[PDB]
Amino acid sequence: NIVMTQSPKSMSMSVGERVTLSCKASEYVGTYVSWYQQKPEQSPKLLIYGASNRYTGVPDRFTGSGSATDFTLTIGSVQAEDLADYHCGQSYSYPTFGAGTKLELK
Amino acid sequence: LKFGSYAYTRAEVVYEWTREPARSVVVAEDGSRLNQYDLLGQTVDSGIVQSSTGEYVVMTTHFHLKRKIGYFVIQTYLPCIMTVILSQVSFWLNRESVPARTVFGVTTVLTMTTLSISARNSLPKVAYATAMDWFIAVCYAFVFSALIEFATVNYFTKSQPARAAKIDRLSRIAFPLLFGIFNLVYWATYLNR
Amino acid sequence: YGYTTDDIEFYWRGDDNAVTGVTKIELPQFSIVDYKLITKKVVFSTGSYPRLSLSFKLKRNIGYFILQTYMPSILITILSWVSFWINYDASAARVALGITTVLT
Amino acid sequence: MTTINTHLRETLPKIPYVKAIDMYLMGCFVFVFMALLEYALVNYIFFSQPARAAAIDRWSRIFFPVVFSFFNIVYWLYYV
Amino acid sequence: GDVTVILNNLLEGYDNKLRPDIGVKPTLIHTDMYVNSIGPVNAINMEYTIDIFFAQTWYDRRLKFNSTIKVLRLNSNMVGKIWIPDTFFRNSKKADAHWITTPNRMLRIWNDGRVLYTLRLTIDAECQLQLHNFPMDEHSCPLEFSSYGYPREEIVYQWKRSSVEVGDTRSWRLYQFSFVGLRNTTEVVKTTSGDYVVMSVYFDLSRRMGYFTIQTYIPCTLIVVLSWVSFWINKDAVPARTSLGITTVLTMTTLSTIARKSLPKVSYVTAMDLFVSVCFIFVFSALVEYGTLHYFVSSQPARAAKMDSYARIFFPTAFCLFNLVYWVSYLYL
Ligand SMILES: *[C@@H]1O[C@H](CO)[C@@H](O[C@@H]2O[C@H](CO)[C@@H](O[C@@H]3O[C@H](CO[C@H]4O[C@H](CO[C@H]5O[C@H](CO)[C@@H](O)[C@H](O)[C@@H]5O[C@H]5O[C@H](CO)[C@@H](O)[C@H](O)[C@@H]5O)[C@@H](O)[C@H](O[C@H]5O[C@H](CO)[C@@H](O)[C@H](O)[C@@H]5O)[C@@H]4O)[C@@H](O)[C@H](O[C@H]4O[C@H](CO)[C@@H](O)[C@H](O)[C@@H]4O[C@H]4O[C@H](CO)[C@@H](O)[C@H](O)[C@@H]4O[C@H]4O[C@H](CO)[C@@H](O)[C@H](O)[C@@H]4O)[C@@H]3O)[C@H](O)[C@H]2NC(C)=O)[C@H](O)[C@H]1NC(C)=O
Ligand SMILES: *[C@@H]1O[C@H](CO)[C@@H](O[C@@H]2O[C@H](CO)[C@@H](O[C@@H]3O[C@H](CO)[C@@H](O)[C@H](O)[C@@H]3O)[C@H](O)[C@H]2NC(C)=O)[C@H](O)[C@H]1NC(C)=O
Ligand SMILES: *[C@@H]1O[C@H](CO)[C@@H](O[C@@H]2O[C@H](CO)[C@@H](O)[C@H](O)[C@H]2NC(C)=O)[C@H](O)[C@H]1NC(C)=O
Ligand SMILES: Cc1ccc(-c2nc3ccc(C)cn3c2CC(=O)N(C)C)cc1
Ligand SMILES: Cc1ccc(-c2nc3ccc(C)cn3c2CC(=O)N(C)C)cc1
Repeated sequence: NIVMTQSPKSMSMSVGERVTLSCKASEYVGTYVSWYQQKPEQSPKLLIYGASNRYTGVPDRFTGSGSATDFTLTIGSVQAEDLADYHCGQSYSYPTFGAGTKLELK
Repeated sequence: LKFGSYAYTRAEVVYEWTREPARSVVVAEDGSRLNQYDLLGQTVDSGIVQSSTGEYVVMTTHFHLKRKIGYFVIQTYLPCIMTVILSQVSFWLNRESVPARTVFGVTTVLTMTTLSISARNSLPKVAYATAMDWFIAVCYAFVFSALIEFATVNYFTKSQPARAAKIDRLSRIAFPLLFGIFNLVYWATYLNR
Repeated sequence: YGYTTDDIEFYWRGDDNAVTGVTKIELPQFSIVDYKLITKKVVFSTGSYPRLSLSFKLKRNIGYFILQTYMPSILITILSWVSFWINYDASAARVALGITTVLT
Repeated sequence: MTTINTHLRETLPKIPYVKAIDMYLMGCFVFVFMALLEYALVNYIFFSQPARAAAIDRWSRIFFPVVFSFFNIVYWLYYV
Repeated sequence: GDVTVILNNLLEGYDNKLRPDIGVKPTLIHTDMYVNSIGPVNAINMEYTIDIFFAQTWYDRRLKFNSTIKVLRLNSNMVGKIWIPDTFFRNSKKADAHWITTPNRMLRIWNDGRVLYTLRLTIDAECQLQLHNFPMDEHSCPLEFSSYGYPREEIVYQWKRSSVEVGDTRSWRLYQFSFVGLRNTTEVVKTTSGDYVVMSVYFDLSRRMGYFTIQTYIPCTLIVVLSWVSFWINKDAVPARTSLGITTVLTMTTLSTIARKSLPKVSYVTAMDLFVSVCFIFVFSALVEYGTLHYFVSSQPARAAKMDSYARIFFPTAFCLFNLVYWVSYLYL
């Protein structure tokens, strides 16, 4: 059972600048870490499949990276639409998701 | 174990694991023809190969092997330690038995050379120096230092016999303790790795 | 193989410059003294067939072997003579030297 | 002993564990090494009372064949 | 399908026995090469292994097609249907393509009839090593290739600026050699069947002296010093000195025999042989020194002691001097 520790648990960073979400895995999950976006009261939407691959119709500000256990998601410039909960999950083994981190503007 | 498609790029043929990647490469429990290695486990990954002809999907599998040391212990390290001790025992020998001590030293040094040359052939002809190479070198240095010590004793004897006795008695305990310290340091710095 | 001299005949195309590159050949241990091209017919119980033969004369380069084998031999049998210059009173040295030369 | 072991080693593959022929070879090398140590010991006490050195030599003269025979019996009974 | 129709039309009335523009002009073939790995360089057989991805591009007027599909990307199934150049490697002892899981061949055909044909090859190319200066020798030896049956009037090969590219070079099998660099070449060679455009790629390899250092240079030096240790031994114990000298000589001889075996049996002397022979001469000279001392002590011991002390103070200096001379001489040239 791979446990995906996702930090920080929340963010209130200002709009327009860089956002960095870092997801860490207890064991080796080669590149099967995915990033899902969950706007309030709505199903999650896939953003990053594998490590550092973007899904169809995703803003180009989103980009991920990570090799063995340290994976991160970067947003070039926040937008009003990016105010959502982000979850990192691994699919190297039976799926397990991270705690999910909330993004806030202020 | 990397594999993928020849002549079809990511835009045409893509590879994926049939089931969960962690469970997609299965090793038969009884199937292991390794003699000097232990298979700790396997790891899989999927990636891309950047080529002048295009971008190709490559599926990777890594088999983690840890070398077993029993054979190398028996064939190199225990013989080397035994040769070192065989050189050491000459100190307890009589000073007046100059031929005896000379025979011990020369035979031990020849024995260290033959072990060195026989141990180097087993592994490939790599340029760098391996851990076994350092162990062999240090054991060779110890035996050669024992030879130098005997030479110094024979040089002093009949001129300053008290000095010869002092140096021989000091060596009798300096050499074994230094060898033990080196052995502990080497085994700690390599095994705990 | 299957065709006798009533069906096939072999010859060297040029008969002198039919085999080329022998001069450019290099061997670690041999030197090609010369080569010859022969034409003939060999008879078997099944019939007579055309045979061509290409033969090389190879001479061994002695230089390697001298130092590799003879020199240790020449020395060992020279040192074996050192026992003569030592006084016969000292048995151990002379006996060891001779017998170890024999072992070598 | 070293050369016999080297000839044996060349034929066989690299295996971690210890074989019966390997056990016999360690036993025999131990015996040879112990004989050498015994000689060194008698030489050490040579300047001291030679009677003790002679007694040690006499003890060895009879014990070493006996101990080797017992070791052979044990080894050959274990593996058969 | 549309591609099925196109491929059926291309092969209809197609003679793969005849090269493109057979009676018109030489077929110009552009060749690239990706050096995946340069395998071991074993001098005993005087060869070296290399794994490459060979690519060849030429134009086939018969393969022109008009359709929205701009390139026909095909597997090895078509390789044997169209005409393929008969490129072969002239200095290959033995080479084979790869066949697992299927033939490692690719074929791409464009609208204008251009054909790209790549395949994976491992070649045991043979190149003569001049083992003078070994193990300080540097070598730069080729991988030549040409058309087997088509002279320059019918097939011409041509390189590209970025034709030859190399892999990472860290996973390569070169242990005693280092890859300095490569250069390419083209020329015409006269052959019994005509003149052929011969294309060459030279791989410059520099030897690593680190391994052979450990193997032979350190052991010989330390056996020489072992021989030295005889001089400080007392003059009285004749068996001691004789045993030391003979043991050094035997170890030196066996070390020389084994060390040479690492090298192909060549009739010329190598830099490695010279150092070994010098050390062997040094140990023999130590034996002769003790023998002369033994003969001269009976006549008078004072001269024997004087010359023994002189030898003790000299021999290390002589060995150091000869080491310096040898090393500088064989590093400069
Ligand atoms: C003295 O006797 C010797 C012994 O007989 C003799 O050697 C033999 O020579 C013949 C002819 O030269 C060789 O046959 C050729 O082999 C080529 C491949 O060579 C390599 O592989 C074979 C092994 O073959 C198996 O694996 C290959 C690899 O994929 C497959 O292609 C084969 O189908 C076969 O697979 C079977 O076997 C597997 C395991 O055994 C099974 O798991 C599998 O399920 C299959 O049952 C090796 O033997 C070769 O090794 C030898 O050669 C090398 C040479 O360097 C030596 O170094 C080495 O030491 C060995 O000696 C080698 O590794 C084939 O490509 C070739 O077939 C093509 O060409 C012929 C001629 O035109 C066609 O008839 C044929 O149909 C093939 O063309 C089709 O395929 C190509 C793709 O390759 C297409 O591009 C082409 O367009 C065409 O496609 C069309 O047809 C297809 C039907 O096939 C169809 O599907 C398509 O859709 C399309 O319509 C030929 O068979 C034979 O291997 C030699 N054997 C040995 C032991 O040497 C020697 O020459 C004699 N000497 C003299 C002087 O006479
Ligand atoms: C290597 O060995 C071969 C075979 O023994 C040698 O070939 C021999 O060459 C001689 C001279 O060319 C042949 O003699 C000829 O015999 C015919 C028979 O009619 C005669 O008419 C000629 O006047 C001549 O005397 C001999 O037959 C031939 N041997 C065989 C078996 O055919 C060869 O010379 C040797 N050396 C080299 C460098 O090849
Ligand atoms: C490989 O071959 C190509 C083509 O023959 C060489 O390309 C030349 O590179 C030089 C740069 O040194 C240019 O000045 C020439 O104009 C190039 N020629 C062409 C036709 O483009 C290349 O130098 C070769 N690489 C080697 C020898 O290492
Ligand atoms: C001149 C040339 C250059 C490259 C190729 C080539 N074609 C492919 C197809 C697939 C795969 C995985 C690797 N290929 C390579 C080699 C490569 O680029 N590697 C190893 C990084 C062929 C000919
Ligand atoms: C299975 C085996 C048995 C013996 C050896 C061996 N070879 C040597 C050569 C030289 C010297 C000094 C000691 N040697 C020993 C000693 C040894 O290993 N013992 C005592 C367990 C190696 C492997």
